[PDB]
Amino acid sequence: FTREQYQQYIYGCIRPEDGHTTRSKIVTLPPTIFKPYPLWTGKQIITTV
Amino acid sequence: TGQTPIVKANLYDDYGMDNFPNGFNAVVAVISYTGYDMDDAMIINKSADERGFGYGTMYKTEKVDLALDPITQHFGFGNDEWPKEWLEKLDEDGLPYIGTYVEEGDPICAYFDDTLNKTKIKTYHSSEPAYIEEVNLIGDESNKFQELQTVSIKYRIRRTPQIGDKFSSRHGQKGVCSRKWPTIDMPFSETGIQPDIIINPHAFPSRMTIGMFVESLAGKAGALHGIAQDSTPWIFNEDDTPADYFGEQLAKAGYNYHGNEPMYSGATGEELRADIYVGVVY
Amino acid sequence: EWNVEKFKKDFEVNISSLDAREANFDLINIDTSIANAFRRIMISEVPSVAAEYVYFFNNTSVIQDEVLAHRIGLVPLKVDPDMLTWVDSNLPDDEKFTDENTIVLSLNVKCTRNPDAPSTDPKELYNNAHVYARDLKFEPQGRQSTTFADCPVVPADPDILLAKLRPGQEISLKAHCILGIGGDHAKFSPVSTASYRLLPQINILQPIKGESARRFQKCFPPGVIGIDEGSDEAYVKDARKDTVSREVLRYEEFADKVKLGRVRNHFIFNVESAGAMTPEEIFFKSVRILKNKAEYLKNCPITQ
Amino acid sequence: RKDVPKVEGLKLEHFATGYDA
Amino acid sequence: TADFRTLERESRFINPPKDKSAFPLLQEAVQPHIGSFNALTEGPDG
Amino acid sequence: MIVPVRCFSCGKVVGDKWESYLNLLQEDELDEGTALSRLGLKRYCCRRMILTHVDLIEKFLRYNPLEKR
Amino acid sequence: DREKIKLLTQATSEDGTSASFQIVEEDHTLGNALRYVIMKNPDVEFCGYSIPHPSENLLNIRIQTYGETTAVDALQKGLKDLMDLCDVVESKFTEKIKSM
Amino acid sequence: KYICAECSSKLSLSRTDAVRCKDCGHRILLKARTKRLVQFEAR
Ligand SMILES: [Zn+2]
Ligand SMILES: [Zn+2]
Repeated sequence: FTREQYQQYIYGCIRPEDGHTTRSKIVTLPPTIFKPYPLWTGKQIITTV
Repeated sequence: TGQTPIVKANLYDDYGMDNFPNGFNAVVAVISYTGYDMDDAMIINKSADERGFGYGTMYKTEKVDLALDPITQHFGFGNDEWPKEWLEKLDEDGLPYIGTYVEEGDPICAYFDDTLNKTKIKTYHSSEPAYIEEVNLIGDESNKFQELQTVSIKYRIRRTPQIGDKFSSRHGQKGVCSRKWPTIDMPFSETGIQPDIIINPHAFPSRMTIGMFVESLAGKAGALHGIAQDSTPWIFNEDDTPADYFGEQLAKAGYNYHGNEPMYSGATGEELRADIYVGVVY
Repeated sequence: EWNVEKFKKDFEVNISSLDAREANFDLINIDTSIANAFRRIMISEVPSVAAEYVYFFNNTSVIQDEVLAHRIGLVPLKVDPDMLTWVDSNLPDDEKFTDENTIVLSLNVKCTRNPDAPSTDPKELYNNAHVYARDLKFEPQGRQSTTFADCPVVPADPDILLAKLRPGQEISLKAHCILGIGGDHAKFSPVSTASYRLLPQINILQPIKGESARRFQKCFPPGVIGIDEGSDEAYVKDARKDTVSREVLRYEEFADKVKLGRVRNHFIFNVESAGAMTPEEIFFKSVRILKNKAEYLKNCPITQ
Repeated sequence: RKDVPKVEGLKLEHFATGYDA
Repeated sequence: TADFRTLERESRFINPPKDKSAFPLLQEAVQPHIGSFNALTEGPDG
Repeated sequence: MIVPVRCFSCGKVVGDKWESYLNLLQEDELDEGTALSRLGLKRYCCRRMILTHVDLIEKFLRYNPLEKR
Repeated sequence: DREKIKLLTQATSEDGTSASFQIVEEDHTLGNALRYVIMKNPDVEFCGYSIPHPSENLLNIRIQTYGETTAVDALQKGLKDLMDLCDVVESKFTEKIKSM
Repeated sequence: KYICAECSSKLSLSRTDAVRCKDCGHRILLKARTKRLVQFEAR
């Protein structure tokens, strides 16, 4: 996943407005790859969720 | 909107079921994209039933007999005071208009009694509102003149196809409707069509209904070239697979040999991973 | 980094065909998030004109009332929008159907018997047996009865079949047509089919020159695979005529020598108007509604 | 046994919907 | 090679079979019913 | 029963092309597929409307209770 | 308007580097478009759209941003950038139909 | 406002009269439709 899809696949599930977290402010994680382009992995999208 | 099956047995035409069409055809793609449907369910496009997809009506006939031997209850009115505001349905003759909207708690037939000198209205209590389509009049034959005492009325109910109806095919996959999605939120093909129906691809490893796959090849292969392929089971063999015979027609028609048409998601607007399976089924 | 000028010096559009009803113009170097927005509005959020309320008087035909009203709703009308505004639903009917918003059409037909020598078609055996679309007589009223003199309200398909009648049957109805968005109902969608595909980037990897190229030009459409001679190249003529079918993938010889790819920025638009407008004006109004959609949120105060 | 009667006189009508011929 | 017809089935709708009825196979529907009630009066000995 | 106008999947008008379809099958001895092509039916979503219609409405009107015989 | 946009404080922060917005009568039409426009702003920490329920007509747009700039201002730059985006794709298409 | 079932001869009928058509010897009497204002929707 890219920087565009990753965050969309996060807020479509958490929804801190209705309330599903505790810190009231969701944070991100460093990507799996930094060069030549930032990428992610399914293990990380379920890790952060 | 009953239509003949494109893939029909050779005996479907013998009796002539074309006279009495049971169902019809519809574009069906085995996709999980929706999500609302799972392991039994089914979806219908909003624009599909918006144009008469699976439209149907009921017809509920009621038989009213008056005067529960001098007759005292006569259809119609009398001469004394009676309230107004129920003349929209009934006439001066004691019969309702043909076509009026009659919901629960509406006058169907008013009768004038002489023992009480009053016009009481027989109410109508049922489940759904109905439209009157015809009113029969019946009078027993005799050498003497006898006033009518039995009226036969026939209703009709516009049954708009909503969700929860047990829509199915001719292969045994009974399902219901979860939610009718709009066409713009429905996946669209490369041509631009949107399959009005999407069945769950996860019910096939359990229901083991391969017929809705091979017939889906014959359905699309028949709609492209017009020629109808007879089903007539026990005519093929392992040497000549029907997926191959129906595949070569799609290959020379433009489609792929596997009957898989690439499409796009309506919500996000991207190309799906691999070629997805489409086709029409009865 | 990306900016409005970085996209302005980057976004162009081509044309493949120009027809009064169909259109095929290829958006070049635009994002999917905007392509699906144009396709969305052209089908869901574009105003049209269709019959909403129908008032019947007598229908002794076999086809019932609600079905006849549904059919006369489905038939389109070759009337141009922007000549009539939106009604207000919460107002009563008498104050809702004014002249600036409502257009009234009537339909009267009474079939009769015609003596003729008898297998006989209903046209010779009867008179006014079939009801067509052109029988819908538009009637102007209100403050403006001349603004439609040069633009007579007529169904865009005058040969639409409505019903088949017999002697004794009679039909007399007075229906009103109103605006609406494609998301409200299917009759208010002034576009038949609007979508977009992607350019199949057929990238050749190996020297497939030879009789193999002779078996390449046959699979893809004829105006796709081309060659200068029997050798020295095996190129593609037009990457738009081809079809993404992966038929070359089911060949032991052409399995890995070529891959069917995709262009993340090459889109094409195929719009077929329903007759009310042109396949180009439908695009100008669609992007105008999107721009106005951004205007409504831009000039609006926040709350709470 | 007869395998299958194949259709005769077939053609194509397919993608590139902006021009047929 | 299974052609579904429209001209023919619409023709049967236009003019019914004034001659012997068409579809000479649907008679197997009520053949035992009609034959049962037809045999108690027809044939020899009433 | 009656010709469905504005085909469900595509949305193109279909009602007008029924009489023309029967004319192509009667006066010109034209087959099924080429008829829908010349008649103006490209997508198989809308080809299956004329190609599959039954037109039972003609069989309905054979019983008119408003006139003798 | 009062009902179109509703800044609801059930998820927003205090300086409000992070906030959630509620917009009625919208869908992926403005959801996907405005998302792709604001996400390209290098001052955005986190952004995404989420529909409460397809039966209802609502859309929740999440907007998180780095310091030195609030979230509402980023939304305004997104609306202006999307508006200029519609301007260039419409003006170019206008001067392009004549070049046939 | 009535229509015969066999003879199909439209003819009304008043009170204190036998249920029988004035042209054919039948007993079923259909009812014709009256022209009124009936509202519907195109759905
Ligand atoms: Zn269609
Ligand atoms: Zn009579």
